[PDB]
Amino acid sequence: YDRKVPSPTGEYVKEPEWVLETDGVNLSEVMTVPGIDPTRIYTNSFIDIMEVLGIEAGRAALYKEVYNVIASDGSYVNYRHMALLVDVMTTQGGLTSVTRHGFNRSNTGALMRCSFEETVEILFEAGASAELDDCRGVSENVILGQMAPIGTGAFDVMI
Amino acid sequence: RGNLMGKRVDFSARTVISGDPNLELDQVGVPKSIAKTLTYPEVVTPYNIDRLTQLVRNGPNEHPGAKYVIRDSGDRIDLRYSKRAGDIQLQYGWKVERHIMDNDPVLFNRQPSLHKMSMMAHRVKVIPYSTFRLNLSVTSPYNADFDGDEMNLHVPQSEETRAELSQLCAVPLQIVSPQSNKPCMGIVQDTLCGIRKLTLRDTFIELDQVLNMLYWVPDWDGVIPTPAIIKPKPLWSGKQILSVAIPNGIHLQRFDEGTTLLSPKDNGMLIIDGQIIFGVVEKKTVGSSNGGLIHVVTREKGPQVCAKLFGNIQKVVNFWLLHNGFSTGIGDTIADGPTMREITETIAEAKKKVLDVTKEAQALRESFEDNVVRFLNEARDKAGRLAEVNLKDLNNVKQMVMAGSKGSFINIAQMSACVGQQSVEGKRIAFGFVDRTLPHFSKDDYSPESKGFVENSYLRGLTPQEFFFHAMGGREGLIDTAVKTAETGYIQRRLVKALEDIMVHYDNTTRNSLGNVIQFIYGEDGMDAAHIEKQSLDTIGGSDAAFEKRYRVDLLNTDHTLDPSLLESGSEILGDLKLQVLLDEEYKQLVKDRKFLREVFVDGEANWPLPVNIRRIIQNAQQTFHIDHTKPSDLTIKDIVLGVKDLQENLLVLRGKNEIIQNAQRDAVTLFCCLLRSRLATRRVLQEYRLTKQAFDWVLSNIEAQFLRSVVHPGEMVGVLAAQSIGEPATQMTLNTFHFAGVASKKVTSGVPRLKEILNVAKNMKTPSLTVY
Amino acid sequence: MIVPVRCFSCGKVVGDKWESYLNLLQEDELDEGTALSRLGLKRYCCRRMILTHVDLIEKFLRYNP
Amino acid sequence: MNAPDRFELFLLGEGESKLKIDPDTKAPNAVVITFEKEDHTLGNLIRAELLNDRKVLFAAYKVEHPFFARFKLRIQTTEGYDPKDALKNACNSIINKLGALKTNFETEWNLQTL
Amino acid sequence: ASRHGQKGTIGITYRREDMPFTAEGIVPDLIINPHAIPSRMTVAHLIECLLSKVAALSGNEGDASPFTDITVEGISKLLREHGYQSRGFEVMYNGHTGKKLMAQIFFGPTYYQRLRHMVDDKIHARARGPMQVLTRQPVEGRSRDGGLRFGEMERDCMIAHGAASFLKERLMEASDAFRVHICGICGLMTVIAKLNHNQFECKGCDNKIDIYQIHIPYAAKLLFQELMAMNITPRLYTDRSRD
Amino acid sequence: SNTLFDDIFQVSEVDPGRYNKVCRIEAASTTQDQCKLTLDINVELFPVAAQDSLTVTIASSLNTRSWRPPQAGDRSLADDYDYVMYGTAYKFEEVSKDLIAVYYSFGGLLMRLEGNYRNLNNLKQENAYLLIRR
Amino acid sequence: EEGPQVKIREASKDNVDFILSNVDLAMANSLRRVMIAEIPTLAIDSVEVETNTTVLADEFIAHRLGLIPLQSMDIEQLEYSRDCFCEDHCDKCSVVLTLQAFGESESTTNVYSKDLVIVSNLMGRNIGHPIIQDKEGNGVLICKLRKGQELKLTCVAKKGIAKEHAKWGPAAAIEFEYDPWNKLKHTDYWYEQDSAKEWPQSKNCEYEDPPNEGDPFDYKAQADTFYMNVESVGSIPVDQVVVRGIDTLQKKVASILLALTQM
Amino acid sequence: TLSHLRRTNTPIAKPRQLHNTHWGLVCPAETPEGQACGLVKNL
Amino acid sequence: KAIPKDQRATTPYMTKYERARILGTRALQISMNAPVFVDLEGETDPLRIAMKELAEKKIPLVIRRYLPDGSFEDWSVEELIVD
Amino acid sequence: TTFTHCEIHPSMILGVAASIIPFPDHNQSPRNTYQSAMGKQAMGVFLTNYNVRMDTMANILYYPQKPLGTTRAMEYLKFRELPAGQNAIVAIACYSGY
RNA sequence: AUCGAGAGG
Ligand SMILES: Nc1ncnc2c1ncn2[C@@H]1O[C@H](COP(=O)(O)OP(=O)(O)OP(=O)(O)O)[C@@H](O)[C@H]1O
Ligand SMILES: [Mg+2]
Ligand SMILES: [Zn+2]
Ligand SMILES: [Zn+2]
Ligand SMILES: [Zn+2]
Repeated sequence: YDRKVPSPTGEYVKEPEWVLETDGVNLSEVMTVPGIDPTRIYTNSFIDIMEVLGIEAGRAALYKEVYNVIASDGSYVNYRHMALLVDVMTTQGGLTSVTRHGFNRSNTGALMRCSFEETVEILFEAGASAELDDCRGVSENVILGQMAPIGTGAFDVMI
Repeated sequence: RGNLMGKRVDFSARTVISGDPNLELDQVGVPKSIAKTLTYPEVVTPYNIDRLTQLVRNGPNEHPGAKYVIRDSGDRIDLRYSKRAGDIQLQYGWKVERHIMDNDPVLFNRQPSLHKMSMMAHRVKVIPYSTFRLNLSVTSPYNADFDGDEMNLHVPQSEETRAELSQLCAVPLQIVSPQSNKPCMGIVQDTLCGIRKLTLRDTFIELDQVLNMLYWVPDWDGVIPTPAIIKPKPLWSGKQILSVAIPNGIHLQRFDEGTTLLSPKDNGMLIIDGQIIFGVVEKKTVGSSNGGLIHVVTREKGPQVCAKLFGNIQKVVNFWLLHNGFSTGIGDTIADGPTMREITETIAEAKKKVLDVTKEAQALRESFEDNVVRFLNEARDKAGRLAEVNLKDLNNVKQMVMAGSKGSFINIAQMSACVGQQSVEGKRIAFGFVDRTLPHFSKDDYSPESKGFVENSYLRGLTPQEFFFHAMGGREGLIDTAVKTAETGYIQRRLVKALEDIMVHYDNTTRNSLGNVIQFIYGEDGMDAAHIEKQSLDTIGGSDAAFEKRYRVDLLNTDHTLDPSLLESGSEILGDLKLQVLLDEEYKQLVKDRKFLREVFVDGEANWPLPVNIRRIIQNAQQTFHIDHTKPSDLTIKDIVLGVKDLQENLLVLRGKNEIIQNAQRDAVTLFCCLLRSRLATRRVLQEYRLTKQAFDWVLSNIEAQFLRSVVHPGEMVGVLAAQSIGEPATQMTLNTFHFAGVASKKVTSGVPRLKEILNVAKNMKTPSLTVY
Repeated sequence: MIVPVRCFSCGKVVGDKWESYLNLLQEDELDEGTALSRLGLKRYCCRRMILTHVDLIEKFLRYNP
Repeated sequence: MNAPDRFELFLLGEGESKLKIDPDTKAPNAVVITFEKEDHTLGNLIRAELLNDRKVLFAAYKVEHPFFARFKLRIQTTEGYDPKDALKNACNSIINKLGALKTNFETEWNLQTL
Repeated sequence: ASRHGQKGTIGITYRREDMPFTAEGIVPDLIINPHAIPSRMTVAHLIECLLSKVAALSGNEGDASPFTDITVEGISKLLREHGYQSRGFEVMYNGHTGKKLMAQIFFGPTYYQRLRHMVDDKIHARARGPMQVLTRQPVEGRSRDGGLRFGEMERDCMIAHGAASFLKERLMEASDAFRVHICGICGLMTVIAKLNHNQFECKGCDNKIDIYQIHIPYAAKLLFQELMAMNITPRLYTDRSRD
Repeated sequence: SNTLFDDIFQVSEVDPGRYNKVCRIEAASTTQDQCKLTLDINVELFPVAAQDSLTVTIASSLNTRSWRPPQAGDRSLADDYDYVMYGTAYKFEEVSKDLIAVYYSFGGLLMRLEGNYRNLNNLKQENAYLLIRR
Repeated sequence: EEGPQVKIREASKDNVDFILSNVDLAMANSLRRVMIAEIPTLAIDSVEVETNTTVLADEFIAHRLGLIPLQSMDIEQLEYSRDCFCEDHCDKCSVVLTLQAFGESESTTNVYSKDLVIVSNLMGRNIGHPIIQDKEGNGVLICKLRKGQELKLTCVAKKGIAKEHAKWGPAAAIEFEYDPWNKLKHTDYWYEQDSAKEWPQSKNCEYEDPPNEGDPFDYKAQADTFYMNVESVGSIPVDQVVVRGIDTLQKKVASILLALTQM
Repeated sequence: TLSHLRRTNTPIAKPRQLHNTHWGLVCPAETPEGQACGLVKNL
Repeated sequence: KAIPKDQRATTPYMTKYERARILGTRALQISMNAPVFVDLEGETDPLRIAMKELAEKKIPLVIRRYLPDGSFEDWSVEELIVD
Repeated sequence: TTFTHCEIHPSMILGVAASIIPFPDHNQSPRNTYQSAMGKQAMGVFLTNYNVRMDTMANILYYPQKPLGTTRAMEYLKFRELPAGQNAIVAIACYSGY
């Protein structure tokens, strides 16, 4: 590979380096092999980055993997959207999948969670557990036909 | 999911759409029959008694009229059965459901609604045809054609709702997209193919046509420009009268590989004070480009101005193309004889090269088909390039490629040189039979012709084997349009439902519906995604000596000394230890910024998206306040150094007397401060940009004002915007691929199933890999 | 169906040149091009009107009602 | 269904005038005249003769929409020259030229008799 | 549409005077955009047009069988003999000013087909027509004078714009919007609202004082009634107990 | 209102690059040593060959408002010349210690002039009437 | 005379090939547009079907009848339906025709435009006659009848112009050309290897001197000579077609002048 | 009418593909595109 | 509860959502025969009078910006800066 | 040299709807599929006895015309006797932007 | 109403 290294005169020079790539991940064992750089090893398996380096490094690896797919052809998407997507998947301390198993099992009101998947099971569980819905979400205000706390409706106008 | 989250609504219409160059960007042509069906309940006021009662007496038959008169009690007086005159005189507080009239905000939509630009507020214009006529520039956000497409129209039924439609969902307000911080609307089709032919050095226009074109500009001020050529014959260049459409005060400089002040090949672009100095206007300038004319006129001035600019350009260019013409025929695909044999050779040797490769084959693995497929693709591309280069400038398909209106290089290659290699599911044609692809080939045959290489072009015609191989390759382009579209719509639905409740609150933090803090400031800087441009940080790159010569000023030694010609007091600057103390602290700050930026950006990339464009403000200050370079400046060193420091304390993103919010503010506007110090250094403001005191104050005021406009507005539904901006490129990237029918695009075959892994945090990766250094 | 009267492209009458066209084709044994030129149809917009026409009326005339 | 009547291309309305003359404030001594139930047949012809007048500084016509049979003609003349007089002179010149062409064609056809 | 997937719709119908014409008076029956072909790569359209021009002029019948030895160079050598440009281009004049066009227009006969899709059979508009009996929402279908579905994706798009009154109006004023009386204690839709007497009663908790009215979609009311019929209590409360 | 730069140039090269009616000529001043010109010329109206001599004059005025068609009676300026163009200056470069260069754009046709001190009356004004005499 | 000049180089009963001179392009284009569009003609407008046993639809036959060219030499004497104080039918604003056909013969019986019969009073006007140009004497093939099939139609023909419907247009095709050589450079020729050998030389090139070889471009020259060839469907004679086109253009200009004077 | 009389339906990706063995037995071009692409064939 | 007039830590600039909601509410109120506080002159469209009132800062409404914890800040329309 | 069979004609691999396309080998395959889909929606004379059948939604073109460019397979498909289109005069031009 | 088919972007 070619790496842009700052030359002693201050310029950036594409110096060449030898980089090894394996078929299979054993990060927790390869990282301790002498002769390699432990601070630059990388994996496309962001799950193994979290289990060895932490949730924050898992967040960085998740963003890198998302970027390598969204912006591979040459397409460009602003950093804010991918950053928010990666943050939502990681604010709970682990990789929260975008699936009925991962993000639909939160403390959110049952009316928002029943509109995505497993509607009747979610409603049954809410009834059994006597869950109280605060009606602060968007789906909850859509079902009730009220002005949701969305932009232009996220505030009150008095006289 | 079928009756509550999505319902069927009243006051809606659906009709086939068609184009109309004589309609404004924000206008939509409503058929008269539809306008007489959809209605809006207008409350009678002292300011509209006469008009409302005249509409009532018109009845529900004549188009300007009404269909009902709702009273205060709630009873409705139908104007088709019951009486509609006499004591029908309206009283205050009554409602009169009128017909839709001109200049009415109406929501206008096309399915699928993959992003917020697929649903925008238009302005009604009653028309005499059953078609939703619309502007040709607004078709890009809708992804709309006029070959059978139908669209939906929703009518607001209140006064608050009309205001919401006309102040948030209006078409001019949606010109610049928050997805890729670039315009989503630009000049398209004919107008893009004429804009370059009108703006060639070879185009001249006589007086009679210039008068008509000038009259076709609705905002023309009535002043005939002086012709470019005067004595032998009065002739106006195309750039002269096209610049009438460009608003005054717009500056835009573009320099391509071949662009010079003289731009021999008319490369790049230079617009000074709304006048095209040089350069052919094409997709890079007047299209949906990152830093083109639309972005400058939208960011500067106003979106409405930009909306007017769309129509002003379109009318002139369409009138010019009406009296010029443009066609396409067989002879546009025929290549020169001597340039055809070369193409054949360009194929033949490559084919024989593949032969050599198969000799390496004999002595899972793959690494052969992969390399053979790559060689064949490269052969097709080089043959197409050899064909396109030797196509004359008057060739009609070449002009379409040059303008960027439609067509591309691959189209030239396939219609003139060779169709290329046909691949299905990412691999070349497999052996459906035993050891062969078709019964007309012998077994154990691995020649490129035997496995789906189409050596012929569309002009020459495809042989039956190549015809069948092309059909096999092109069927995959229809399967992923009807089968694999559902696998990327589920992705977007999951993304939307995951980020449905995410929004920015009034404390500038991004929170869930439970109040959980997703981000303490949206996007880690709190800036709207539509107010951002790609800008270069000058401190990060370059040599140490170059950086020093750029930003180092020494008032004591001759090594790096300010020229006294630059500054009026530049005679007594020498010495003055206090000024050197004030001047070397900024150099230390620049050095710290250089090392910090090199830490942040390891690869040293300098072009990053930042909110406020500073080069544009410098240019506007230079042109607005006419600056003569042969004159000393008026800026004291204490004003240039302390001006930026004072400005840095006015770039407020977060407000709070505590220390946590103050630290968050310092962290937020940090890289933008590095850019600001890189652009407003003493040497730059004195030598490179010979600014004055008035110009410097104007620049600082504009930077402060524009920075405070880029901060996100609390109430933004960030999560829905982020979810759409991720799945929309994937959904539109698929549902295509019938346009090329055989080319290998891994991102539609192996790209989206990888997104299916990340989103679901797939436990098992199709192909895990470890990279060690 | 019967005979294309006039000419969409221009407006020349070609509805009275069908029986003459058939007689030229059969009785005079001329080919289509010479028969079309001998009928005064110079422009190829008129020429296609008589050249490409299916006289389905005869078939509709073979039913009892 | 929604197609307009085809006699609306050349029949005036109830309170519709053939010419609507409005002064223009963009340039001195300029005027805009809207011709109703007209086409390019009589807009280009008038513009060509207006441009042949040495006391006309600007003359240009346009049809804003092909759906509607009308066109706007802007005329700006030298100070002291009424644009209405310019339009009258152009119309008179067109009439004289057409009469001369009629007489010449009639003479040529009479001589053409075999 | 032609015989090559080159579909389109009529955008305008110019008369014969406004249409461009060639030096011999031929006026096109149809005008198509040059931008249609370079991306669609329908070279067969142009070859068919050239062959049709040659066949019309010569009087023969063009042979367009797929895998034959007929080549564009052979058709061109036949069109030139008739007195036309070998590539089908023809000098056409503008119909408005009568002036020549700097670009010669590809001109010729092409076989076009009319499809079953016409606007008079697609145009629709609804102004509060018939509604369903179950959900009390607008009925489905153009033939039933029904309304268009404001699906979930459209709702998400309206959420992205940050318009909250339009979404509610599309969900309440445009559809459903049936008010229901709610007891202030049990929170269910049990209040026996006897109007014309100004008396509201809630048997089962003897509440005749704490009664409110709420404007909710009829679909929401039917959802709550189905949940009640499934042994679930979706108690709607007006005030907030926990902040 | 008066001339700004009058000189005589001998043309050395005419470049018909990709354009049928426009050619980029390069010329060297006959009288003064360091003065060169690079100008786009409409060949159809004013054909220019190699080794031609052209008198170039910067009128900047012919003695703001809408252009008026020429009429019989007046003489103004540009009556003894053969080719007249009107354009805007857009760049003033410093080539060397004793060299300056001015760039003009006559509607899209670009001109570059170089000199030492003869380019002193040239100011960054749209007033520039390039007059060329055979 | 003084301005425009004409030279009739070919004259037949259906085509006139002439050469206009000393005119601008706008006048010639306006003249040809008027000849195509705004010269009045008589054509069938209202068809009442009393009996139709034929295999053709009533409105099909009505459309075919509307396209039949009818004599319109004295069209100037009739009044428009909109301007006539009359009803759907009259004698000074319309012409009444009657078609009665019966398939008595064993073989197919052809119904021609020759079978149309004028019923109303012409009042001594050379108008309202089906036009016969075929040498066999038969007009346009209206329809065909097998046996026992009957057609009974009453047609009302009214004055109109080609703008309202193309059935009122008596100009089949008006060839219009100018500058056979590309002297004025109003057209940039498309070529592959040579531009002079790939574009056929038009016939009108025999009437102009070739543009020499290296003469300088003449930028002061305009289009003056126009080669026109006017055809006619048959309703109005070709010389009358062109004369009435000029008269109609003059009437339009005079109407604008009169409106200006009245205002 | 002829296409309808010579149609074939597969009651059910790999199945929605033009196999090499469809040469001369099933039309490579004629197939629906209304989510039944490849499943419905024509002789 | 309610943040006092001082210690308010929110943007004094009017967000587009706030501006649109204010314009819509004022337009709806004007159409319901509410006292206009500005000389409306030729304007008749209630949205036009609402815009004219906003330009002169005569709209008597007030925005209650709700923080995530439930507390709110009251910003007068006159007090807010409109750009 | 070991050929065991020969094909009657390579063009006999297409179907009923795809045998109407002229020069289908000079065309992109999705375009051929699109025409095959749209060839069944073209309006023409579906039957000679349309005037005897009481069938819903019968569409009959006034003046069907045989194509000027015909494939050799059209003879067996009876397309020159029951055509479903007309020979328009098409110009490829950016005339007015409509 | 249900069910199913076919068809358009
Ligand atoms: N299965 C589908 N799901 C969602 N949208 C679809 C689907 N099929 C078609 N569309 C819509 O129809 C459009 C496809 O247009 P169309 O089928 O006319 O092809 P095209 O891309 O316009 O190219 P061409 O007109 O040359 O075929 C898309 O933009 C898409 O929005
Ligand atoms: Mg289908
Ligand atoms: Zn014809
Ligand atoms: Zn109760
Ligand atoms: Zn009468």
